[PDB]
Amino acid sequence: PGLWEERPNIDIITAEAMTLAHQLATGEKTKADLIDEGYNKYAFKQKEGLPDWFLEDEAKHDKPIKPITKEAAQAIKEKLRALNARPIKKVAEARARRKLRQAKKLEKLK
Amino acid sequence: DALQNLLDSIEVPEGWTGLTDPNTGKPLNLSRDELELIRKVQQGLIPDDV
Amino acid sequence: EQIRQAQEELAKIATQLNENPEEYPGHFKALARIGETPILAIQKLCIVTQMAVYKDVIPGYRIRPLGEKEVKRLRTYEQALVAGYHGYLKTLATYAASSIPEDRKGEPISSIAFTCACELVNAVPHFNFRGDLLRILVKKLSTRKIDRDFVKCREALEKLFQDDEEGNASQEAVSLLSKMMKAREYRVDESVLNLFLHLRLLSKWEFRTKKQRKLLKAEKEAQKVMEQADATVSHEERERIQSEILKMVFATYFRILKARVPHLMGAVLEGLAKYAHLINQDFFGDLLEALKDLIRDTDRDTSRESLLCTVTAFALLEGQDAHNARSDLHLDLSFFITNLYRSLLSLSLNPDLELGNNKINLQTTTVLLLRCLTSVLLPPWNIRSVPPIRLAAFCKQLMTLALQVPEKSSQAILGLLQDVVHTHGRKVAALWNTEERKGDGTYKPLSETVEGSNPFTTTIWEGELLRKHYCPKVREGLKAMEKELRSI
Amino acid sequence: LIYPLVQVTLGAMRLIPTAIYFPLRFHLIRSLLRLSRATDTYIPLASALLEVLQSAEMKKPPKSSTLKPLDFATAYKTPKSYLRTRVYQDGVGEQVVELLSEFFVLWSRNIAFPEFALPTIVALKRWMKEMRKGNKNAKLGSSLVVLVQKLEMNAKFIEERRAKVDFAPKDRAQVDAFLKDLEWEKTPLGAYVVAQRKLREERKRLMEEARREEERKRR
Amino acid sequence: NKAAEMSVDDFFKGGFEILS
RNA sequence: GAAGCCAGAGGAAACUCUGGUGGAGGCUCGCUGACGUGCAAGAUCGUCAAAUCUGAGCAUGGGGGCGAAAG
Repeated sequence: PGLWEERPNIDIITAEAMTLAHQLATGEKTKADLIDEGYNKYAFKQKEGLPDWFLEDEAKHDKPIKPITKEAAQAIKEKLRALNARPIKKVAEARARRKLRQAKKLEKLK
Repeated sequence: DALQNLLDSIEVPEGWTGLTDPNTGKPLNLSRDELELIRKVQQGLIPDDV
Repeated sequence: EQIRQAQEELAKIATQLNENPEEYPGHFKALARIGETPILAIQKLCIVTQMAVYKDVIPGYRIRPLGEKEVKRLRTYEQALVAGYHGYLKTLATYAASSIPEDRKGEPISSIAFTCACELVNAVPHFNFRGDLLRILVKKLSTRKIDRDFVKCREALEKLFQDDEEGNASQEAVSLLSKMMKAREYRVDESVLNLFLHLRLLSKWEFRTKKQRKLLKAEKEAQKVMEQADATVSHEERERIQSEILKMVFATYFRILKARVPHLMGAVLEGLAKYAHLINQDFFGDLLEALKDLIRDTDRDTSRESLLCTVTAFALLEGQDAHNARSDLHLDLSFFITNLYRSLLSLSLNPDLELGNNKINLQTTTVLLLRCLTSVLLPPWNIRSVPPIRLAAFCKQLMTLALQVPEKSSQAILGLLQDVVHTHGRKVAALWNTEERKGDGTYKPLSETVEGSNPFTTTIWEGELLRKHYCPKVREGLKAMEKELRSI
Repeated sequence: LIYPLVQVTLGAMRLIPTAIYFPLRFHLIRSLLRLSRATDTYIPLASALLEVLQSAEMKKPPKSSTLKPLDFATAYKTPKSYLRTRVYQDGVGEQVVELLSEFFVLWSRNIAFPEFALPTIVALKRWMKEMRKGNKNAKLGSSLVVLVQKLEMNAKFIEERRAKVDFAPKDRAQVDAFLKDLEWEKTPLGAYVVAQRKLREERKRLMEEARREEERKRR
Repeated sequence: NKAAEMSVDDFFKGGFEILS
């Protein structure tokens, strides 16, 4: 006719980071120990002026190796598990598929 | 609260570690400074300030 | 006048852009400049014409910022197009946020801008700055003032939710709605929550030379392998988008439940009943004890909340997947059954029973009570497996309630028992034949458990009062119920 | 034509349930009960009475004053002075006790009396526990405890005299001949109601002749 | 059946049966 | 032996019938178990094999349990 919107968030998605988190949570090594071990050979290494190819070459060949714990791995898997990862329908159909596989194995054995 | 546990399962807390505090039965969480220290150890840029 | 001059200008611009788009790259800026004029008629006209021109020029893909002859033609045209579309969206934002009240000469620029925004949402979701478009839509659906523009934007978002097949637009809209509700501290009008219910992702010999033939063959194999890869990546991307949207939706549902907003619990419970089968399994158990905790908190308004949670639990378990999961998942509704049994008397003396396509969100407490009793006594699954003790106890307590409730609620309960006696019969006929009354124990009305109350040691006497009840309707209800009892 | 008439009375007391408008509800409930007595029609009113009981005025501790008892035969509304007064609390308690008395003596022989009364007993006992966990109105407390005791006694009495009645769904001669031969004073609740009819009468002529002496003295 | 027909939310309006 | 095509007799047309042309068919001829669903005390519906023949060349998949797959 008539032409409400008004500090960085640190998230651990890495097995080594969750392993260090577990080690800090347990009375295994303390804060002072973490700084002391943080002054290692990888410390004081430049990152600001460097080209992407150089940085990625070092990133792929210079990851320090640390043991991973089963607890840290399970915690990372639980945190990164999808919300629709294990629906009732999918669990039921996986069980049905394995039951069918066993039945077919038995019939082949027959 | 069961609702609080449901929220935690949906969007895990920032300092979630999956462990249980031996002192108090509640699950133990990392604090802001502890998460900052883990970040500093993982990246290596500034392990200590000043 | 100036108005006709402007109409001629816009007509030239639009016709040129429909006929030859590339040859005219600056006429988007020409529309912006002609709309810069301060007279309201030409502002309305230019907004509508810009709606039309962007609607018919926006491509079926997004473009990258160049940064850093025909090719340069397209680059210039696309850069001008995106700059113009950003300008149009900014102007739409300003006009939509502008004050509606004016003197009455038709739809104001606010409603016109809202119509333009709705059309843009429905036509070009894929293109850029969907964020700004949906932000305007949400800023309108965040005011608690039901208007014609309000219902238009609700319809637009509902249409987008029911038409999105990829998922990114739905994800971004859900995120904006969730953040808006959290910022408003859940003071919204339940329509934005029913939008989550409306979400869909949660539900002739042409001659060819020798050279050409080999190419078209090659692109045949190429498109075959591309279709395969596209199908697989489409499955993975749909799954991930569904996971993210489910996370946000259940987060807002759980926060509303924990805050106990009185006017949103029905919608939240409906959403839970709709999507708990799409969420994980241990979480299904967690929602069962969450409903248990809501019942306990209400125990320590309140009646409606308790009935809503009971209906929610029963519907959740009445879902097919949950029904087949029952034994494996340890999903027992004994708590809900006992709670309903213990609350029957209080609800019977409650005076607010009738102070009022959905399956959970029902406005009347007696309607909720019939849903609970239907789920208990007449379940869709294993209807011929219901415990006779449960049936008899509920029949007795429901006769007492029918004595002590208002007329229409009483007639509803009486019809429910009519259907119960039709369906089961011999299991409860002893409740009316006194010579089959059991002699082992005494009936315990104030019992804590359904089995604790011995229901087969008493007889249905309530007829001699309900027959002289003042309501003819409940009178023929008793007549039909007794007719079925006799025709067993 | 009784149905339409009742519907209107229910709607009349449900239009607005306010402590200001309790007297009007009490008067219309008395009208309905007297209709029920003359006819043989059941009128659910325990809901309304339990509402006025679990209403606002009758729970919070009252306010001290010195006024005259409201005459519940000339009230459509209550004066703003009678908002928290012990006088108003006592008046509404007495009226509730009365209306319950006529209701439960008016249906004191149906073979489903315990099935009709038991919800009222449990509600009253819950209220009594709540208020002795409220106010301090021991008068209303004692009146309701004796009321609930007599209701329980009447329900039991119905138990013993109905335990030996055959009620097959195709043979109901005994229940149609259940208790025509007993009059409304033999039942324990009948004795209760007649006793407090006598007590109400003694208080009424007390106040009536009393106000007559005050009028004569003023004259 | 009948129970559902009464459990429909539209069956508890409150219309007086003298406005037939 | 069907679509399709042709004549004629009725039907307002749509169609019916007769006499034909046509030679497509998951049509013929020569010498069962394993399961799934069941909403009861088992009814019903669905899935899995038996997969043109042949000379010369050529490639791939193989066990178990766990897990939603990814592994």
